[PDB]
Amino acid sequence: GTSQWLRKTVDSAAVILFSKTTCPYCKKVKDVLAEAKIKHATIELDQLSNGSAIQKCLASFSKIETVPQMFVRGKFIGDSQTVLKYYSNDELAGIVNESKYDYDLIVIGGGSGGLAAGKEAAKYGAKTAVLDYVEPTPIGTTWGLGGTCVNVGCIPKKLMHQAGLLSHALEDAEHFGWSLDRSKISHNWSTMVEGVQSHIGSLNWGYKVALRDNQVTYLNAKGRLISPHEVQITDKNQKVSTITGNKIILATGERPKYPEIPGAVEYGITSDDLFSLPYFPGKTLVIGASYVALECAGFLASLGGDVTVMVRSILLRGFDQQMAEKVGDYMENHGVKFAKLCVPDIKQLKVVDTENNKPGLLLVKGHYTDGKKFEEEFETVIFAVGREPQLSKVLCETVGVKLDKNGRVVCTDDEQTTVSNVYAIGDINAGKPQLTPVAIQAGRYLARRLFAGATELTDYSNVATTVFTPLEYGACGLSEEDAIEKYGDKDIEVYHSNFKPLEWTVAHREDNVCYMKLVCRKSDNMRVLGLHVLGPNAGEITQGYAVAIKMGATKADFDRTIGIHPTCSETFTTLHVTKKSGVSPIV
Amino acid sequence: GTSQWLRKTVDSAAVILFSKTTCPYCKKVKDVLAEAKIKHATIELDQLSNGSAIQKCLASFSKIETVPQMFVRGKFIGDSQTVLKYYSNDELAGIVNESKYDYDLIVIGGGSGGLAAGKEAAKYGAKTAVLDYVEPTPIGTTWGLGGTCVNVGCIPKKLMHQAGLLSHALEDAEHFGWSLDRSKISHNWSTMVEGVQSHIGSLNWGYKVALRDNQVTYLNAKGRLISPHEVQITDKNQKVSTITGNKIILATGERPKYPEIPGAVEYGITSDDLFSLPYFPGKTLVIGASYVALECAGFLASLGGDVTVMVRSILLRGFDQQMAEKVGDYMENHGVKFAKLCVPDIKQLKVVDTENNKPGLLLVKGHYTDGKKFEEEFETVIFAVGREPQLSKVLCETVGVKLDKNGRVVCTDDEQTTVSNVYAIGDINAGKPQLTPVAIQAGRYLARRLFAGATELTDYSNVATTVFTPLEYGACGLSEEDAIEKYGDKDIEVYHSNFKPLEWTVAHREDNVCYMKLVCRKSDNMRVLGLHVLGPNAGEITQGYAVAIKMGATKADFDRTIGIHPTCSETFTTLHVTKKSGVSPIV
Ligand SMILES: Cc1cc2nc3c(=O)[nH]c(=O)nc-3n(C[C@H](O)[C@H](O)[C@H](O)COP(=O)(O)OP(=O)(O)OC[C@H]3O[C@@H](n4cnc5c(N)ncnc54)[C@H](O)[C@@H]3O)c2cc1C
Ligand SMILES: Cc1cc2nc3c(=O)[nH]c(=O)nc-3n(C[C@H](O)[C@H](O)[C@H](O)COP(=O)(O)OP(=O)(O)OC[C@H]3O[C@@H](n4cnc5c(N)ncnc54)[C@H](O)[C@@H]3O)c2cc1C
Ligand SMILES: Cn1nccc1C(=O)NCc1cccs1
Ligand SMILES: Cn1nccc1C(=O)NCc1cccs1
Ligand SMILES: Cn1nccc1C(=O)NCc1cccs1
Ligand SMILES: Cn1nccc1C(=O)NCc1cccs1
Repeated sequence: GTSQWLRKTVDSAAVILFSKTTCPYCKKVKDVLAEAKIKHATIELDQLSNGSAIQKCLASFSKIETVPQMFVRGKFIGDSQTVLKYYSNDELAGIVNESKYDYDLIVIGGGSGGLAAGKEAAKYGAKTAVLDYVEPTPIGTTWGLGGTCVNVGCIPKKLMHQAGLLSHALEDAEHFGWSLDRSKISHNWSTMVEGVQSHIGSLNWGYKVALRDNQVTYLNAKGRLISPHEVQITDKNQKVSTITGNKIILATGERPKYPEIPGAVEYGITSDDLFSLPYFPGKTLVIGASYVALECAGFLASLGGDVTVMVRSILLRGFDQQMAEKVGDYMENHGVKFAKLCVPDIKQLKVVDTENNKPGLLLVKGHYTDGKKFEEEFETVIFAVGREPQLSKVLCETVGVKLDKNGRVVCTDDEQTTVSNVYAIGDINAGKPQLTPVAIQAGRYLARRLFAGATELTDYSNVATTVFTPLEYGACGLSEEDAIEKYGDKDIEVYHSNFKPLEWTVAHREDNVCYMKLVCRKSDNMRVLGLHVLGPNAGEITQGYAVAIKMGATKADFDRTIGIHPTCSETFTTLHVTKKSGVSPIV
Repeated sequence: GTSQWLRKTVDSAAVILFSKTTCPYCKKVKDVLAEAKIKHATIELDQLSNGSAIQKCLASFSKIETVPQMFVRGKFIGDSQTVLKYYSNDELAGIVNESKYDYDLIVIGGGSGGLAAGKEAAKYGAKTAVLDYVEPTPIGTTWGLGGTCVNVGCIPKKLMHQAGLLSHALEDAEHFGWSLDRSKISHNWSTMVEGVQSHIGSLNWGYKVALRDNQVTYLNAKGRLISPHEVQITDKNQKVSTITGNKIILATGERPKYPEIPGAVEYGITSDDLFSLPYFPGKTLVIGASYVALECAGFLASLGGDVTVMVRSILLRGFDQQMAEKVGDYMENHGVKFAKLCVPDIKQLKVVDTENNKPGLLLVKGHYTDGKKFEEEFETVIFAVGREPQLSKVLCETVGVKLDKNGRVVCTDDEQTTVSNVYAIGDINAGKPQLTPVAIQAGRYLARRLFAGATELTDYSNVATTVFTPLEYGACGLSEEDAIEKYGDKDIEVYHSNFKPLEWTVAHREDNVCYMKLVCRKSDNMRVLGLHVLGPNAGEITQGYAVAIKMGATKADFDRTIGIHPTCSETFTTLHVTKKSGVSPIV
């Protein structure tokens, strides 16, 4: 119980001090450690309900039951007198740096999860290295430190979404009294990309400064785990060497897939290339139906592009399908064309004009599910048909780390793999939501358990999401069809309503396109199982409700809470029309 | 408790049917009442906890313990045979329509609370009248049905706020690649007012249609309660008559105050006049420091006005003063001038030019709090120095309804006045938050208790707010200073952080102006006592957290909930810097 926790804490902490808030001897040790610039974890036994028991259990390691007690990498170092002896004799530095390994922690992968984990571990005195390398895309695209979200993901895509949203802000402004003429205004792609890339570059730099300031070793090198404690590194001159670490965190993420058809790799691109592309894509085909495919098609259309989406079966597989259809219907009414039930079988007509900064030209041939043919010309073809890890590049099979059928790492609920000192976080952790805030929380909480004696786990249930399509879609919890599957139709009640943002009235926008619903369980006091909203600022709307759902909110909790007026979100506080009543949700 | 409840429900309901969902005899009576277009409340006993005990208590009125049983204004009417007997003999309509009074409910005042109460009561078969009259402002301004929020409050001010926000959207668009030149674009006040007023006109019409479709009598007439059941009405020709009603709801609201100084009434205006003003205000002085004053000064500055605010002492008295100061400093850096610690002692230099649609010119004289004098010319002067009811207009003193020292109605926790059949809701209910969603909930919940046997009360605690200044300010719960006063500084912990919206990066806006904090009580599991946020879309951010605070959220509930990325709201899910630690909150 307590004895198994304390044994795990002492064995894996790099430098840790067992202490009491009221002890002047403990303050003296803390003061010396800060002078020497020795970072460490601290456990204050008068803050724990069973601190009395823990302090007796410490004697099993040190043969004493007093505070303070200092440990380094599993070894009792001393009490107050002994630590001060080592300091005044100039022996303490060499003691706190003694290790069987080069590093207490090696993180393979410098993205959302890996950077968060490495910074948190270094705070408690773990000597840490972060490895990051970006394998170039087929056309040669590469980028800096920070991972998929920072460089080719959430950050550039929401900036480009905002450039798209501003098109409708320019339109609205005339109705609110401003003198501009929207039909006379055009968009400059390269000016936008330059501004987006300048911000990304400031993030690349900020991460390198943060690692430097936390005393983390950053290696721009590709890592491969060749045994439980050995990592082979290849640098930018193909120099190969080996470094060793006590704990290993795998955090290498995923990359886009291509279909196995002629011309796909040679002549199409992916999201990896889009966010730094030097020319406007022009007339564009997006192949796929994920949130990546629809978000990219959406902003390209708002920026004035001629955009088509090729859909194999359905939009947004895995999300609530009533909401997915409403998302696509809005896109189609606002200029995005859809080739439904269709797959591709890519021919090059013109090479990309790198001189004049212009796209090439491609012939796309495909077929509909009934066998009819598809054939049309496009300037750019973007593939958004899923993402995958490539761990047979990071991980020698002899190490013994178990992978599932999709190539992701099978982990315990505390991120441990089948090898005791090796852990995995982020998109490569099998079965977990693949989101930046999840990877960050997992990485921070893991570092605290390894190096500061924490026990708290990451909670992966009911994590909210937002799809940043031209009209945004926020969700938290089950889809309506998943709720009915799990509990049966007779135990599910759905409250819903259309709404119109007040901002849309003077601007003469649509009356009954925005929509929201709560999916509830009758036999469990009308517990809210899932929340869904389509409208502007849907991520801001959804976030706060995610705390209430974590807390077990019921329909009655929504009813008794008062709305803020005038807002979109307040419509959730007065819902009353059920789907089983058959009454229209229009307002 | 069961027997005194049923007594109160039967005496109060206009038409009510006690029923069971499984009974075909009940179904037959429902369809007869529907065919007859007789509206009524229904109590399904096979869905209540103590439904078996109520069924037996019904015999004290009807001498039967069986179901269905229908009652009209306190009298038992009959079972299934007896009701069809009345229907077959064409006796039913005369029975359901017999009453001592003209109406079951008279609502005095057709604003946010009054219209909501009237429509909900009519749902249960209560014969209802709604009286509304708008007394003109000193310069003669008047408007249509719907109250302060609809015509001269939340709706027009947030539309005008949006027109102001679009000026900075026009500025941002250049940085995101759009080809306009903000510096050559101007704003037309009269075009914006026409769009705003056309939307308000559609709401006036919608409310009249809604009342007609619910069989509610709408009288555009001034009402005066002269006895507990008698309302004297004066129509548009000052024809005076009297109508009678069983229950009365006072819902007459407030109007702006003027200071007691020369020239104020003659030459100044209030928010009542601003939202339909036919000329641009020009160089404007706003006198006051309430959320009304700051919201109005805010959008006038963003439209291009030369705007000054004259402040007697502090901004936003009653709100968290750290947050109020941040609100005002942002406004001062973005064009609003402030005349601090200053009060007015108004002279007319030019009369308003109603023909050429031009403002007049005024000389304002005042003094600062030490002794220096204030003297400057303005084209428009706006007073926002509080609001008050004038219930002497509405309520004869002899009726016996107790008012407080401010002229508001003293009520019980179920809105009852000191006269048993008279109730008050909305801004005139003493001590309650003066907000439109509060008035709507109160009115709806009260109507259900009067006419459908409901017991649920309106919960007035922890009601969230938003101030729609140029940078918006949302809050739910206690200010920091009120928490410290209530519990003591050692029992309060405050977590806080600056943030920067992602949308502001490419647009080159400010790094550390947006700000958020959680005020928590240490000795109660670090319960969240109050939430505060300064930033864009603050009302959408705050709303969802109000449900969590209503359910008693702690800091650990915020910690275990995962963020949505990229949003402003997600910063609440990872707060960690305490005020007590002294660490900087900047990003
Ligand atoms: C277009 C797009 C949009 C997205 N939008 C959002 C959004 O709005 N919100 C959201 O929450 N999520 C979004 N995501 C998902 C988000 O990007 C991921 O969930 C997140 O980046 C996962 O972080 P990670 O640490 O697991 O991996 P990554 O961020 O992918 O980091 C892994 C890093 O390790 C490097 N690496 C790989 N192999 C090696 C090796 N052998 N040695 C060294 N380094 C190596 C990789 O090059 C990379 O730099 C989006 C993703 C995409 C593609
Ligand atoms: C500028 C401004 C901005 C505001 N912004 C917001 C906001 O963003 N959010 C928010 O929640 N609240 C806001 N409010 C507050 C909101 O308007 C009020 O809380 C709400 O309107 C109160 O509703 P009510 O039913 O109590 O009264 P009202 O809506 O004022 O309705 C009362 C009606 O009764 C009429 N009446 C008066 N006497 C008589 C009589 N003798 N006979 C017949 N009829 C009579 C009045 O003319 C009026 O039409 C704002 C207020 C102002 C002034
Ligand atoms: C069975 N399994 N599948 C994946 C991960 C595991 C597991 O139990 N790992 C925990 C360990 C403790 C010691 C060494 S590994
Ligand atoms: C008041 N309330 N709290 C919870 C559910 C309800 C409710 O019945 N809403 C009524 C209407 C909302 C919008 C138009 S009518
Ligand atoms: C009149 N009445 N009938 C039953 C209950 C009441 C009542 O308490 N009225 C409200 C009050 C306001 C101030 C003091 S009491
Ligand atoms: C991870 N977490 N969950 C709850 C509170 C925290 C925390 O300590 N936040 C760390 C940082 C936030 C922003 C920059 S560093």
